[PDB]
This record gives sequence, structure tokens and C-alpha cells, in this order.
Amino acid sequence: AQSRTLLAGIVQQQQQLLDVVKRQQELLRLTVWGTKNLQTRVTAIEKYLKDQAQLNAWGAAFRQVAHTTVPWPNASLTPKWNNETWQEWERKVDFLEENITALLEEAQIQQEKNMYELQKLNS
Amino acid sequence: AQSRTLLAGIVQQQQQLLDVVKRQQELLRLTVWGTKNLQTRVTAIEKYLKDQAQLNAWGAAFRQVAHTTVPWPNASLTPKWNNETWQEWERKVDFLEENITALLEEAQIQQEKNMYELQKLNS
Amino acid sequence: AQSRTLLAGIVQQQQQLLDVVKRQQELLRLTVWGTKNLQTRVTAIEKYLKDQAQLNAWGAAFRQVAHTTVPWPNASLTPKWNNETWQEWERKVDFLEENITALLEEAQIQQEKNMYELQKLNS
Repeated sequence: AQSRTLLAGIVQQQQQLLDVVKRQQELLRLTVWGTKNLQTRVTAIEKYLKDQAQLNAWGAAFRQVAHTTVPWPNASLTPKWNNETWQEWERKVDFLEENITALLEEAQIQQEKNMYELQKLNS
Repeated sequence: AQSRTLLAGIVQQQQQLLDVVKRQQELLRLTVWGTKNLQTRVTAIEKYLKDQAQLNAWGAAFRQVAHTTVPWPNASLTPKWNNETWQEWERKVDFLEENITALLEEAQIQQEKNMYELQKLNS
Repeated sequence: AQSRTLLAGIVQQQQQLLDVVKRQQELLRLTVWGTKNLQTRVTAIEKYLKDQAQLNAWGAAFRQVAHTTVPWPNASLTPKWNNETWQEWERKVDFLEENITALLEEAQIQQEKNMYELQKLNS
């Protein structure tokens, strides 16, 4: 009179939920790539911003043998405050990622065991 | 002596977990919109960067009837390398999204069936 | 002849899945911070873009006591269309976040109850 058939469905439902959770993990990685990719473009833009500062006044002098160049900084480069804070951000993802992998590995071992034990009841 | 009341709670817990997973999917879409929205702003910025290149030296000549215009490229536009790679990124999200929807649809059909069978035991 | 040992494993598997889901929530917050952080950098860049517009032609005149300054807008600032739309984006995350917390709180109360009832069967 045991509801093993019902347990088989419940145990299977957990497996399907585990698979979807894993998919979210891979989808999250794709989103992280887009954000980082934008930063690479930003670095290229700072460089061009610097080139402007070089552009100030050309030929602004026809009775002098000199050219005035004023390369005043344009892109505010972050050396420490963002870098140190950004490293912390990347690291937290690393600890959470490692933790999720540990739980997933345990769920797989346990999920297989739950199913293996179920087979023994009706093997 | 069967623990159907306990199964009712377990089956219900799976339904609540399924709902939260779905919420993460919608939340993920909102995050994707913010990243893409930033790219649209970036495209507008490249345009203004191009306008600078046009600015070089105005009136830098009062004894000549000519103006020196040097529109040297400023924004490095990505035609293929990023576009081809970005398309792949968007596509992987598409295949993972389609896969998650398939698993969710199966979980709903199965979740309802697990509950429907439980009612039969105590209907 | 009841499979309580099997239920103990199934109930435990749900707890492990709940923990991983929570981790995704915290990981999602880190991703949101990176996107917003990029916007702060963008605001700094608009400012420097504005400074360029100020740079037009310096010393472009040695027989006149005047300087031509043309600060034509450079960064297209979004006052309403993006702000109003961005607020909606942040708000939807707020409603989904609040909803996920409610479901998580119910799952914890129910998860503990499912385990508590199981102990009674074999306490």
C-alpha cells in the first residue's frame, strides 16, 4: 500500500528542479561576460578621450614658430578605489560559485542515492 | 499509517521552489535589459566622439582663406569581432532560456500530476 | 515498512535546493552592482565629453583681442525617458525581490515543519 509510484514522481521532480538551477548558473555566467565586455570597450574609449586632450589648438599661430599643445587629462582612470572594490566583487562571485558547486555535487550524490534506494524497494 | 499529510507538505514545498525559480528567470531578464540599455548609450557616445575628431583648429588662420579640418576616427567601432561574438552570447541565452521553459513546463505537468495522484489516495 | 529513511533524504534534498536558490539571489545582487557601477563611470565620462565641447580654437587669433569658445553639447544627457524607464526597471526588481523573500520565508517555515513532523514519526 506504499505510494512508491508517487515517490518516484516526487524524486524525479527534484531532479528536474536541480537541472533548471544548474541552467541558471550557466546563464548567469553569460550575463557576467556582457558586463565585463562593456568594460573592455570603456578602456578603449578612455584612450580616445585622452587623444582629444592632445587636440587643443593647431596652426593657431602664423607669426610664431611654435604650436600650443595642452593634453589635459580627459578620462578619469581608476587605479585603486575601483580596482580594489572590483576585485572584492569578483571574489564574492568566486566564493558563491564554489559554494553552489559544492551543494550541487552533494545534491547529485544524494539525488542518485534517493533514486537508488527507491529501486531497492521495487527492484 | 501512511504519511500522506507529510507528502502533501513535501509536494507543496516543491511547488514553492518552482515558483521562486521562475521568479529568478524574470529577474534575470531585467538584468539583461540594463546591460543592453548601456550599449545603446555607448552607441550615442561614439557619435559624439566622432564629432570631436571634426573639431581640430578653427580660425587658426587669418592670412589664408582656408580652414584645416582633421576628422581622425575617435570611437573604435566594432563591425565583426564583437558583433559575431555578441550574437553567439545572445544565442546561448536563447538556447538556455528555451531549455529552462521546457523543464518548467514538464515540472508543472508533473507537479500537478503528483498532487492529483495524492488527492486520489485521500479524495 | 514505511520509507521514512527515504523521506529523510528527500526532505534533506529540498533543503539543499533551497540553499542553492538563495545563493543565486546573492549572486544576482553582485551582478546588479557591476551594471550600476558602470553607469557611475559613464556619468564621469559625460562630464569630460562636455569639457571637449569647450575646446574649440585657442590662440586661433593673433590680430584680434578675442577668443572663440564653442561649448556645443557633447554628451546627450537623459533627463526623463531613461530615468522614468530606469526607475520602472529598478522597481520591478524590488517587487520580484520582495516576492522571492516571501516564498523563501514560507519554504523555511514549511521545510522546518516537514522535518519536525518526520522526527515525530521516528522521534
